[PDB]
Amino acid sequence: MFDPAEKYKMDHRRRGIALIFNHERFFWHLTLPERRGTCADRDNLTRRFSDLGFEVKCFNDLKELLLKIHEVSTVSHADADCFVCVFLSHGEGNHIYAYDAKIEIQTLTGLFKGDKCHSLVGKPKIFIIQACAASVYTLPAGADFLMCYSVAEGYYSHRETVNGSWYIQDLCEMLGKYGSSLEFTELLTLVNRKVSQRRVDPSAIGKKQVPCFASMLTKKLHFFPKS
Amino acid sequence: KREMFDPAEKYKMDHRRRGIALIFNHERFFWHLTLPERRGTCADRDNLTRRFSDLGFEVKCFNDLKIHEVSTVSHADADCFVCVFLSHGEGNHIYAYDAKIEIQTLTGLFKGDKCHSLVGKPKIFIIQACAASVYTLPAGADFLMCYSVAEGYYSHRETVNGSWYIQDLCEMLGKYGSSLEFTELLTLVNRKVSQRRVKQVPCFASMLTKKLHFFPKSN
Amino acid sequence: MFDPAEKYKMDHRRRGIALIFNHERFFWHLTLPERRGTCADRDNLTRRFSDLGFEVKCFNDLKLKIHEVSTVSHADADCFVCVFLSHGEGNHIYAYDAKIEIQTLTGLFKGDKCHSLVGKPKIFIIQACAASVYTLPAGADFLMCYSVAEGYYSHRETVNGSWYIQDLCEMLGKYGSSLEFTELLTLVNRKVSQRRVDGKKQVPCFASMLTKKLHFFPKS
Amino acid sequence: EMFDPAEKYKMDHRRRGIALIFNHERFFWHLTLPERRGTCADRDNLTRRFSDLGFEVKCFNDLKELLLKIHEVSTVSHADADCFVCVFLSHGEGNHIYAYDAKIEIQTLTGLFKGDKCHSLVGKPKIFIIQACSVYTLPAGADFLMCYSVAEGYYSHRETVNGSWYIQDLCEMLGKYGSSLEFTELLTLVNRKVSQRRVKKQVPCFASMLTKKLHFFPKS
Ligand SMILES: [Zn+2]
Ligand SMILES: [Zn+2]
Ligand SMILES: [Zn+2]
Ligand SMILES: [Zn+2]
Repeated sequence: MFDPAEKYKMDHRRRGIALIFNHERFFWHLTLPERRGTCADRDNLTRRFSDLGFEVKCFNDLKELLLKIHEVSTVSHADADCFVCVFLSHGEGNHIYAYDAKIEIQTLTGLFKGDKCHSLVGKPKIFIIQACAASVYTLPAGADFLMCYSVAEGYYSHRETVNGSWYIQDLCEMLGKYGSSLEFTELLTLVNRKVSQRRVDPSAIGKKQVPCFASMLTKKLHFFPKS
Repeated sequence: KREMFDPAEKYKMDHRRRGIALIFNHERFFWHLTLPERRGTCADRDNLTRRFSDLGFEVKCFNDLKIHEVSTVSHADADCFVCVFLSHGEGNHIYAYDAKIEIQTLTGLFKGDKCHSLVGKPKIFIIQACAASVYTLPAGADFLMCYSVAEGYYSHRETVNGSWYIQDLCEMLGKYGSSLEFTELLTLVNRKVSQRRVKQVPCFASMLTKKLHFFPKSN
Repeated sequence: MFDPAEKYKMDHRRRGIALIFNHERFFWHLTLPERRGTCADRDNLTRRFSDLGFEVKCFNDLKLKIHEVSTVSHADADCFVCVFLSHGEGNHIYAYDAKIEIQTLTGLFKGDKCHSLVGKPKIFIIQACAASVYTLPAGADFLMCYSVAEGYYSHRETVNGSWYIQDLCEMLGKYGSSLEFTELLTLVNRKVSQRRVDGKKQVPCFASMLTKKLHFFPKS
Repeated sequence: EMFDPAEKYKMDHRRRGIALIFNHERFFWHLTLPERRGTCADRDNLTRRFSDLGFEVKCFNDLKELLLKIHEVSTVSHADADCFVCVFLSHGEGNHIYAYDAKIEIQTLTGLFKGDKCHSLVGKPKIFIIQACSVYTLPAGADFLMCYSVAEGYYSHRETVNGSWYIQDLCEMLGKYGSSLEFTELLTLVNRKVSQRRVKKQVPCFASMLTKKLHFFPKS
């Protein structure tokens, strides 16, 4: 009967797809601090999710543009544990850039809701979002969903340095150190502390960046080593 | 530099008191009402009170038909702050609007900038979901926002025995209240309510920095 | 398939029996600091397990009800808990008798002999003072919690009690339902050794032959 | 908080420490080849898993003089090292002299690294993994972990080409959950795996005198 510490089954053939999405659609102009900085985020996330047993796919949204997104949402995951989708964005941006991102996040999360994605029903769906038609909010829907945000609704966000961004650097450091050792919600709480304590001051306030994860998960999530 | 980063740091629960578990039942602009819902909301309030009193809380509940002293009085002797927001399932467009305004102004009082005593201390707001800043999203560090319903999902109607989300919250708080870290506790409420599709999907938004454990006190 | 954090089931009707056994045989002219020095351990430990949902049965050797403990059905019970209590300064007969009493208690509840407790954790909390004079015995799902290891120097009971039982009960109130039981004993191992008031440090031990993790989540 | 509830041993020191593999090859006359290498597959399996954890593996036998590089192990500074790991290996079917010699070899190894004798490892966990075949199974010491292949009342495995089930599954757990789980939780998995791999059931044991939790997070 009822178990106070039930975990999602991690004994499926593969761990699944860690989709990485860097929002570059309507951004101009760009600089090498941010360019290689976003690269540093993407390169760092890839190696960390590859370590946890994920099949990493990343596509830029400037480039069949939706067909590369269909095959991911359309292909079966019955052999997989979970789905991870990382959304990367630029700190600075025009009003349109930030608008398209909110539309992309909305349509991207909607594809993996139980009504459309049969294979991932009862399986955790983690969307890691870098925050930057009247339904304009940072809140989507779905059961067994994990929404990870770099910034809480009204807070200040990092500018992307050459080495990357505050939220991503810290996420990868914790994923590298405790990725298979901790339940993922405890893991994100460490990212919550590390980023908020890292209130450092380059046009400072100084305002602190407060991350937030919205959890609709039903069980404990653990990325125990596979194979 | 005596003891560095700890992967499992918990909020200090060795303060004189555990704190105040404020209960708030939104009744301001609701008409008309029925005994299924009336004694049902009572069942929620009566059930939460006994469960938080078990965990060592000083419970205060006030109807909004009749707040500073709670947000203004010092909590330097306390572990944390809990605020439960109760609402009626059915409601006019104004009723649901006032609730969103109350939640906004209530959470804003305990943000670090105003509440000095609760800085570095967990603030848990359990919300029963029912001027352009109209959203279910407030702000603050070390904040725990517990929602009965995710943004677009269906919510229970309040039976005589109470509501789905609250009944399950109290059952888990009675069984594992001092035994589990509170986020693991809420995940059990997330499963129990969603499986009880007789779907309502709960969601907790966590801005906490440490592990939260309501270990028994007074020793 | 590979059960990584597999725990013993804790959903059965009753949690089980807390069996407190105080060694009161061949201890001639026992002092009062040990007399209801021990009471404060018995009445402290009979509270903490009862707070965990155990049925506490206290009986002394000073006074056939022993076969009535093993004979009962545990098919609806989670675990067996038997805490063994004794006084510090005793003659060699008191020391010898205790060893044989742990043989019969421990050998009585070996899965092959007691079939109702098979697969169900048996925690023996020992307070220590044939050609088989040894500290360790055998058994699957067995947990042997020793007050102090070999090469040991034992505490003297005062008007609360013994540091091991003192801090053991203390951990059961603070982390009994919240932590895995082996993690709880690790805290006792640190607490009792650090509570080295006056000149050595008492090093306690627990022997684990457990197959699964152990958590005392409140029943029902 | 003052009360350290999930306190772990520090794992931030320069080097993790030494993995000391000791294979008992004395007074084992006419050893069969299935035991010969055999044991190699255990030594070359365990020398990989600890080295994968950041340990420096030193393999030396008693067959070789073997007693004088032994003082060179305890004498080294551990002030920059996290732990001491010493895995003790032996073959199954041996004469009474082979059984007697092993017991005394565990005395000197265990007594050599008692905190009072080795001061550089004080407060730092000492994990002794024993493979078994003052004559007793248990010794003393703080921050000491005695991992036994099988408890008393035991029936030991016979080494084949791969090796011994305990070392087989021990290494297996170190690859799957070595860096991911607390070390006592890892042994609990070994305790279940080896007993269930009963192709009676071999019941292994670990004695814990540890004050803190133990996790092998990858260094730096
Ligand atoms: Zn876990
Ligand atoms: Zn805890
Ligand atoms: Zn536990
Ligand atoms: Zn750990």
